[PDB]
Amino acid sequence: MRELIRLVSSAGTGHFYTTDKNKRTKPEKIEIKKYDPVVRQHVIYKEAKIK
RNA sequence: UCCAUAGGUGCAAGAGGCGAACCAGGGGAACUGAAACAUCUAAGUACCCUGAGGAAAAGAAAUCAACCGAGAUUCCCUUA
RNA sequence: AAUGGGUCAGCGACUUAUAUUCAGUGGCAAGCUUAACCGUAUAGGGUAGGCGUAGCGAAAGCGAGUCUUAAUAGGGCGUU
RNA sequence: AACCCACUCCCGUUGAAAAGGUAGGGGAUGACUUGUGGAUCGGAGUGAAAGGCUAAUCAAGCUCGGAGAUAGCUGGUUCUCCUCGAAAGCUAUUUAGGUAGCGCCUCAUGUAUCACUCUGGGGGGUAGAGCACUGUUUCGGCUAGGGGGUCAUCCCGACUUACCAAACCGAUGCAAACUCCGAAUACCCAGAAGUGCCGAGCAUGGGAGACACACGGCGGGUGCUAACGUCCGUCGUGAAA
RNA sequence: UUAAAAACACAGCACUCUGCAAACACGAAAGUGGACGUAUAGGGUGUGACGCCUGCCCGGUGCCGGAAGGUUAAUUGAUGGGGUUAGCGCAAGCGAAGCUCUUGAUCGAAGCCCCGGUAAACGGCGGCCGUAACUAUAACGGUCCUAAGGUAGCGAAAUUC
RNA sequence: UCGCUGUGAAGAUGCAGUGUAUCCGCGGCUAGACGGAAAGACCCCGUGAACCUUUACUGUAGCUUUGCACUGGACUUUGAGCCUGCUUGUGUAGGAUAGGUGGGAGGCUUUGAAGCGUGGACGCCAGUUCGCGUGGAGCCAUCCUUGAAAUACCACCCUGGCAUGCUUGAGGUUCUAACUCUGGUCCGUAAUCCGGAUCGAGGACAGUGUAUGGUGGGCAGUUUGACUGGGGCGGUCUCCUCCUAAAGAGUAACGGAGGAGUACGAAGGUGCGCUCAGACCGGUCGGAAAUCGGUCGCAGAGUAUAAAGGCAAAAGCGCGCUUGACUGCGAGACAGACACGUCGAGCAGGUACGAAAGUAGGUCUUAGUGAUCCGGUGGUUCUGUAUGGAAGGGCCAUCGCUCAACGGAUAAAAGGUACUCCGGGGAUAACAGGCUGAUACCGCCCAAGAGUUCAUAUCGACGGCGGUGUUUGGCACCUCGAUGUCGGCUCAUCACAUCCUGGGGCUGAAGCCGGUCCCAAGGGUAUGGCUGUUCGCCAUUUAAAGUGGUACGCGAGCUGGG
RNA sequence: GCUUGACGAUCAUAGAGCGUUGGAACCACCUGAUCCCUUCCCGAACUCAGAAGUGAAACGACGCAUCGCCGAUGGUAGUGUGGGGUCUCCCCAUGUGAGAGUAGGUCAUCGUCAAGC
Ligand SMILES: [Mg+2]
Ligand SMILES: [Mg+2]
Ligand SMILES: [Mg+2]
Ligand SMILES: [Mg+2]
Ligand SMILES: [Mg+2]
Ligand SMILES: [Mg+2]
Ligand SMILES: [Mg+2]
Ligand SMILES: [Mg+2]
Ligand SMILES: [Mg+2]
Ligand SMILES: [Mg+2]
Ligand SMILES: [Mg+2]
Ligand SMILES: [Mg+2]
Ligand SMILES: [Mg+2]
Ligand SMILES: [Mg+2]
Ligand SMILES: [Mg+2]
Ligand SMILES: [Mg+2]
Ligand SMILES: [Mg+2]
Ligand SMILES: [Mg+2]
Ligand SMILES: [Mg+2]
Ligand SMILES: [Mg+2]
Ligand SMILES: [Mg+2]
Ligand SMILES: [Mg+2]
Ligand SMILES: [Mg+2]
Ligand SMILES: [Mg+2]
Ligand SMILES: [Mg+2]
Ligand SMILES: [Mg+2]
Ligand SMILES: [Mg+2]
Ligand SMILES: [Mg+2]
Ligand SMILES: [Mg+2]
Ligand SMILES: [Mg+2]
Ligand SMILES: [Mg+2]
Ligand SMILES: [Mg+2]
Ligand SMILES: [Mg+2]
Ligand SMILES: [Mg+2]
Ligand SMILES: [Mg+2]
Ligand SMILES: [Mg+2]
Ligand SMILES: [Mg+2]
Ligand SMILES: [Mg+2]
Ligand SMILES: [Mg+2]
Ligand SMILES: [Mg+2]
Ligand SMILES: [Mg+2]
Ligand SMILES: [Mg+2]
Ligand SMILES: [Mg+2]
Ligand SMILES: [Mg+2]
Ligand SMILES: [Mg+2]
Ligand SMILES: [Mg+2]
Ligand SMILES: [Mg+2]
Ligand SMILES: [Mg+2]
Ligand SMILES: [Mg+2]
Ligand SMILES: [Mg+2]
Ligand SMILES: [Mg+2]
Ligand SMILES: [Mg+2]
Ligand SMILES: [Mg+2]
Ligand SMILES: [Mg+2]
Ligand SMILES: [Mg+2]
Ligand SMILES: [Mg+2]
Ligand SMILES: [Mg+2]
Ligand SMILES: [Mg+2]
Ligand SMILES: [Mg+2]
Ligand SMILES: [Mg+2]
Ligand SMILES: [Mg+2]
Ligand SMILES: [Mg+2]
Ligand SMILES: [Mg+2]
Ligand SMILES: [Mg+2]
Ligand SMILES: [Mg+2]
Ligand SMILES: [Mg+2]
Ligand SMILES: [Mg+2]
Ligand SMILES: [Mg+2]
Ligand SMILES: [Mg+2]
Ligand SMILES: [Mg+2]
Ligand SMILES: [Mg+2]
Ligand SMILES: [Mg+2]
Ligand SMILES: [Mg+2]
Ligand SMILES: [Mg+2]
Ligand SMILES: [Mg+2]
Ligand SMILES: [Mg+2]
Ligand SMILES: [Mg+2]
Ligand SMILES: [Mg+2]
Ligand SMILES: [Mg+2]
Ligand SMILES: [Mg+2]
Ligand SMILES: [Mg+2]
Ligand SMILES: [Mg+2]
Ligand SMILES: [Mg+2]
Ligand SMILES: [Mg+2]
Ligand SMILES: [Mg+2]
Ligand SMILES: [Mg+2]
Ligand SMILES: [Mg+2]
Ligand SMILES: [Mg+2]
Ligand SMILES: [Mg+2]
Ligand SMILES: [Mg+2]
Ligand SMILES: [Mg+2]
Ligand SMILES: [Mg+2]
Ligand SMILES: [Mg+2]
Ligand SMILES: [Mg+2]
Ligand SMILES: [Mg+2]
Ligand SMILES: [Mg+2]
Ligand SMILES: [Mg+2]
Ligand SMILES: [Mg+2]
Ligand SMILES: [Mg+2]
Ligand SMILES: [Mg+2]
Ligand SMILES: [Mg+2]
Ligand SMILES: [Mg+2]
Ligand SMILES: [Mg+2]
Ligand SMILES: [Mg+2]
Ligand SMILES: [Mg+2]
Ligand SMILES: [Mg+2]
Ligand SMILES: [Mg+2]
Ligand SMILES: [Mg+2]
Ligand SMILES: [Mg+2]
Ligand SMILES: [Mg+2]
Ligand SMILES: [Mg+2]
Ligand SMILES: [Mg+2]
Ligand SMILES: [Mg+2]
Ligand SMILES: [Mg+2]
Ligand SMILES: [Mg+2]
Ligand SMILES: [Mg+2]
Ligand SMILES: [Mg+2]
Ligand SMILES: [Mg+2]
Ligand SMILES: [Mg+2]
Ligand SMILES: [Mg+2]
Ligand SMILES: [Mg+2]
Ligand SMILES: [Mg+2]
Ligand SMILES: [Mg+2]
Ligand SMILES: [Mg+2]
Ligand SMILES: [Mg+2]
Ligand SMILES: [Mg+2]
Ligand SMILES: [Mg+2]
Ligand SMILES: [Mg+2]
Ligand SMILES: [Mg+2]
Ligand SMILES: [Mg+2]
Ligand SMILES: [Mg+2]
Ligand SMILES: [Mg+2]
Ligand SMILES: [Mg+2]
Ligand SMILES: [Mg+2]
Ligand SMILES: [Mg+2]
Ligand SMILES: [Mg+2]
Ligand SMILES: [Mg+2]
Ligand SMILES: [Mg+2]
Ligand SMILES: [Mg+2]
Ligand SMILES: [Mg+2]
Ligand SMILES: [Mg+2]
Ligand SMILES: [Mg+2]
Ligand SMILES: [Mg+2]
Ligand SMILES: [Mg+2]
Ligand SMILES: [Mg+2]
Ligand SMILES: [Mg+2]
Ligand SMILES: [Mg+2]
Ligand SMILES: [Mg+2]
Ligand SMILES: [Mg+2]
Ligand SMILES: [Mg+2]
Ligand SMILES: [Mg+2]
Ligand SMILES: [Mg+2]
Ligand SMILES: [Mg+2]
Ligand SMILES: [Mg+2]
Ligand SMILES: [Mg+2]
Ligand SMILES: [Mg+2]
Ligand SMILES: [Mg+2]
Ligand SMILES: [Mg+2]
Ligand SMILES: [Mg+2]
Ligand SMILES: [Mg+2]
Ligand SMILES: [Mg+2]
Ligand SMILES: [Mg+2]
Ligand SMILES: [Mg+2]
Ligand SMILES: [Mg+2]
Ligand SMILES: [Mg+2]
Ligand SMILES: [Mg+2]
Ligand SMILES: [Mg+2]
Ligand SMILES: [Mg+2]
Ligand SMILES: [Mg+2]
Ligand SMILES: [Mg+2]
Ligand SMILES: [Mg+2]
Repeated sequence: MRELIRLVSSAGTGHFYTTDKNKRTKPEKIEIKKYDPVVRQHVIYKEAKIK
């Protein structure tokens, strides 16, 4: 099925977003830009683990 | 069993039993409640047993406080 | 043709204590009221304590404001 | 025979008797019967075993305490008058004969809306109807073709449609889960006259009860368009007249 | 005190435990019974004179034996990770020793897993296709499954719709 | 304190209509007063009770394993540590030797006794240490070159293991002195108890305390859902779509039909661009259907997934860029018992596509879900029990539940009761009564046909219409503070849809016998074998061995076989 | 007012089909692919530079009801309220009133601006 993952901001903040992904069809990591409330810009967010 | 130990008799003093409650200890339930029931509660209650007294118990900080201080134990009213 | 009563006389079922909330009726009034306890013992003392006069926030805290928030924007709660 | 037992019938059943009697019946020197004294008992005793017996009490004796155990369950609840006056529904529940919030009753305070009718706006997809879609039905025609035959062609041209025939044309029915259509009523909204028992509406508090409904009419499902059957909607009555 | 029997007991049979301070039972324990007995004895279990007999299955569950190897308790405390602070540092922050909070290496028996026995231990003991000079049925062949597929005797029976 | 027929919480002495009837005893019989007696024992219910079972849950007595204590000496085997000279150092390569550093450039203890070997050797083996057979004798030439670091040198750590020392894990043997003896003989003592003494035996075992693993219905406290045309068995329990649903919303049934417990980093955003299915004609292998060209076509295609409602600014299809599947909010509404749920303009921050107006807070919409408690992870100008910190707590973000009985009792749970018990219920079953009449039974309508011919002497297919309450059922209105249920005996009473006897019509009625229909209820209407039987089958009779109602008549009349 | 373009109003009485007609301007076809821009290939479509030719096609205007679409009057069905019957269904009084069909209509009607007279 789809497994819960965690997107950690590339800035120094500890802010993160949560989503799910199909780890069988798409094994490679996600590199997406999302708004970071602490620093107040859009920055690269990188996939990590939820556990 | 050699010494002396156990043991055996004779005297003196004391104890033993009863009593409704109160006190200090030893042992210690279940119904019930949780709208079921195991942790929990009822409750260290009911009950059983042992000591003491007119009361008993506890009592004179290896105690609390908070950088200011208080000043043995027991009981009552608050903090609640 | 469901229950109860053979009849009479007597007895027989919403109570009390402590904490509270609302209403009525009184005393004081930005204040009201004492508890244990003293006592000349229903008086008088005793204002420790309780409620009210300010709220918001989980809190530090700030205060007619405060919380959320980057925001004196909006919004929640509160204020003559 | 005595003595110990208890197989059968009848009587008795408010008995002479809370287990007997008259007739018959079994054992009767033995694993026999019996007197006196003694031992084992309450989750314990004893039992040639029936869950039997332990003082007329036994799938756990009696008695006194915990104790006024707990009882969403039955029963009962005592003088008088006046005003108002229900519900048997929704939701949830280890819930279904209990309880909780809401709907319905009553009292108090505050506040300004409410009902009926007329006029004017609005949406709908039901009754009815229809076949334009989806299905389903009958008749006639016209057929593409399967080819029934088939001259019978090594097997091809086809002789020809005496069987079948999609599709198309016309006529003709049906539908809770079909619709090219489409009411009456009922629902919202606004503006107005009068009536309202002097109020109707709304909000906030004090107290509840009730959450087993019944029949009759109308609209339906279920049943057999059977039931004083059962389950819904909407009125009326009973409940409480 | 509604059931006297086909129910219980029984003599006989079998299995199993027990070497004596016996197994076992009643007792918080002392002790007592077993028994002032001693394996021809004592306890438990099933069957139930006598006659003829008592077939197959150790896969499950139990019991007995084995001990190699896997797991496996309290116990032990290697290692790693933090808390405090003498000292250094402008600060930020680093920081020895002590005490302290965690982590858990190593050690560790029976048991269980494993291996083998045992049914008068608790238990279990089948199907489907063809095949004979009329028909019918298969002495005979295949084939699936199992731990193994009910023997001798008896049978509309205290069992048979 | 009458009968009958109706009515009626549905079987009336008491109600309605009607008929009978002076008032009161005694002896008898039991049909009724749903007669008396026992708050139904059968059935269901209660978040009731007892006792029993087990591979239900959780425990526990007993039995057993190991650590520590009581508990000691010696010897031996055996693993680790520590102490010790640290000798022991032999690969391409260096005569020879490669674990390294500091003093050091040569080594003059009998130099380094030199040339081979000699006993003990080891050995990445032909190399090295230790006595040169002779004897106090000059070779290893220090980079002599090579070798990654050169010997000889004096200190500092380590390595293959020897010899011991000091511990300490495990095993075996042995001893006596702890402990044990329900063994002997002496004493207390007049004593099979018990002590003390002494012989004998066992012996640091056994046993007991404490800690811990295994086993353990021997014993204990409990659990084991609800709905339900009675309970049980079966099925269901949360969410979405349609009908039922009566043209606003909502609306039940163990009513009729289907789906869900997901998917997608592009299947999202944006800008630009474009229209399907199908048919026919023509065209190489395919030929009905591949790709192609033309005409018609208007959505009969498509939409990630059920159905319904939608879809041209297409919401369908393709391409380029991209991350708005953004953070803080949020006027106002829809729904609604609550807890939850749904839509959303607009403002502030930063973005993405477009020239721009602009669009973007996921997907055409409606299913794809689980509260609180507890525990974990990332942050935090909060708190932090004398103080400074820390532990812990609070706040924000986020993980772990077929808790599917889906508003989820507990972290943790199955059965039997005919040995049963209590509180209740005709709120709910079995018997009888009531309603109904599908079924049952009895009539009638039509007439294909059978009857040699001939529809109706006698029958009668396919179909239709009634009657009676009379079987099997449906319902659950009465009775659970009790209305005794099959069959037999005794005694009955009524109906007529008549079995015999009586009177008739037709006949496929010669007579004697029959068949069928109409009228008729006065009187009659077997005995046995089997079986508990009603019934049925048999045997033998009779004029005939009728069918039904009466609580399937009759237990305060008998019986007790079922 | 007459003709042509662009944008609207309204969505078939406005559509479809058949036929006649329009080039002075406007529009359309048209020439070429050098330059911007383009084809998952093609200047086919989009785009650019135009002025030789035509009104063939497309578009517009005008006629025709064959089809499509509208559609009365009257009657019928259903239905709110009150009352009846022989009550699974109907009738009466009062108010309301379809769908289908029939007679019959339809080859639209407007607004703003710019160009030719
Ligand atoms: Mg005394
Ligand atoms: Mg308890
Ligand atoms: Mg309880
Ligand atoms: Mg309770
Ligand atoms: Mg209980
Ligand atoms: Mg307690
Ligand atoms: Mg105690
Ligand atoms: Mg005294
Ligand atoms: Mg003292
Ligand atoms: Mg003190
Ligand atoms: Mg001081
Ligand atoms: Mg003092
Ligand atoms: Mg009466
Ligand atoms: Mg009764
Ligand atoms: Mg009752
Ligand atoms: Mg009564
Ligand atoms: Mg009575
Ligand atoms: Mg006042
Ligand atoms: Mg504010
Ligand atoms: Mg405010
Ligand atoms: Mg006698
Ligand atoms: Mg006799
Ligand atoms: Mg006798
Ligand atoms: Mg006799
Ligand atoms: Mg005899
Ligand atoms: Mg005797
Ligand atoms: Mg006794
Ligand atoms: Mg007892
Ligand atoms: Mg029994
Ligand atoms: Mg007694
Ligand atoms: Mg007795
Ligand atoms: Mg109590
Ligand atoms: Mg009581
Ligand atoms: Mg009652
Ligand atoms: Mg009134
Ligand atoms: Mg719900
Ligand atoms: Mg109840
Ligand atoms: Mg109220
Ligand atoms: Mg209809
Ligand atoms: Mg149709
Ligand atoms: Mg046809
Ligand atoms: Mg319809
Ligand atoms: Mg008035
Ligand atoms: Mg209820
Ligand atoms: Mg309620
Ligand atoms: Mg109800
Ligand atoms: Mg009901
Ligand atoms: Mg109802
Ligand atoms: Mg009703
Ligand atoms: Mg009806
Ligand atoms: Mg109905
Ligand atoms: Mg009815
Ligand atoms: Mg009813
Ligand atoms: Mg009704
Ligand atoms: Mg009503
Ligand atoms: Mg009324
Ligand atoms: Mg009532
Ligand atoms: Mg009346
Ligand atoms: Mg006998
Ligand atoms: Mg007897
Ligand atoms: Mg017996
Ligand atoms: Mg034996
Ligand atoms: Mg036997
Ligand atoms: Mg036998
Ligand atoms: Mg084996
Ligand atoms: Mg075995
Ligand atoms: Mg073994
Ligand atoms: Mg440290
Ligand atoms: Mg190990
Ligand atoms: Mg082991
Ligand atoms: Mg064997
Ligand atoms: Mg056997
Ligand atoms: Mg045989
Ligand atoms: Mg047989
Ligand atoms: Mg026989
Ligand atoms: Mg059998
Ligand atoms: Mg009379
Ligand atoms: Mg009646
Ligand atoms: Mg009657
Ligand atoms: Mg009367
Ligand atoms: Mg009367
Ligand atoms: Mg009357
Ligand atoms: Mg009499
Ligand atoms: Mg009599
Ligand atoms: Mg009588
Ligand atoms: Mg009675
Ligand atoms: Mg009672
Ligand atoms: Mg009862
Ligand atoms: Mg029972
Ligand atoms: Mg329950
Ligand atoms: Mg309950
Ligand atoms: Mg002994
Ligand atoms: Mg002795
Ligand atoms: Mg000795
Ligand atoms: Mg030992
Ligand atoms: Mg030991
Ligand atoms: Mg021990
Ligand atoms: Mg031990
Ligand atoms: Mg048990
Ligand atoms: Mg038990
Ligand atoms: Mg257990
Ligand atoms: Mg037990
Ligand atoms: Mg209990
Ligand atoms: Mg229980
Ligand atoms: Mg439970
Ligand atoms: Mg139930
Ligand atoms: Mg049922
Ligand atoms: Mg029923
Ligand atoms: Mg079930
Ligand atoms: Mg509706
Ligand atoms: Mg409606
Ligand atoms: Mg309802
Ligand atoms: Mg489903
Ligand atoms: Mg899409
Ligand atoms: Mg659709
Ligand atoms: Mg478009
Ligand atoms: Mg609303
Ligand atoms: Mg831009
Ligand atoms: Mg912009
Ligand atoms: Mg919990
Ligand atoms: Mg501190
Ligand atoms: Mg903290
Ligand atoms: Mg539930
Ligand atoms: Mg639920
Ligand atoms: Mg629950
Ligand atoms: Mg039970
Ligand atoms: Mg009872
Ligand atoms: Mg009862
Ligand atoms: Mg009933
Ligand atoms: Mg019920
Ligand atoms: Mg009866
Ligand atoms: Mg009945
Ligand atoms: Mg009938
Ligand atoms: Mg014939
Ligand atoms: Mg009838
Ligand atoms: Mg009857
Ligand atoms: Mg009912
Ligand atoms: Mg009755
Ligand atoms: Mg009853
Ligand atoms: Mg009664
Ligand atoms: Mg009776
Ligand atoms: Mg008779
Ligand atoms: Mg009669
Ligand atoms: Mg007759
Ligand atoms: Mg007849
Ligand atoms: Mg007759
Ligand atoms: Mg006759
Ligand atoms: Mg005749
Ligand atoms: Mg007759
Ligand atoms: Mg007769
Ligand atoms: Mg007669
Ligand atoms: Mg007569
Ligand atoms: Mg006569
Ligand atoms: Mg007879
Ligand atoms: Mg007979
Ligand atoms: Mg018989
Ligand atoms: Mg009769
Ligand atoms: Mg009758
Ligand atoms: Mg009958
Ligand atoms: Mg009867
Ligand atoms: Mg009869
Ligand atoms: Mg009788
Ligand atoms: Mg009888
Ligand atoms: Mg009798
Ligand atoms: Mg009677
Ligand atoms: Mg009698
Ligand atoms: Mg009997
Ligand atoms: Mg008998
Ligand atoms: Mg009209
Ligand atoms: Mg019309
Ligand atoms: Mg029309």
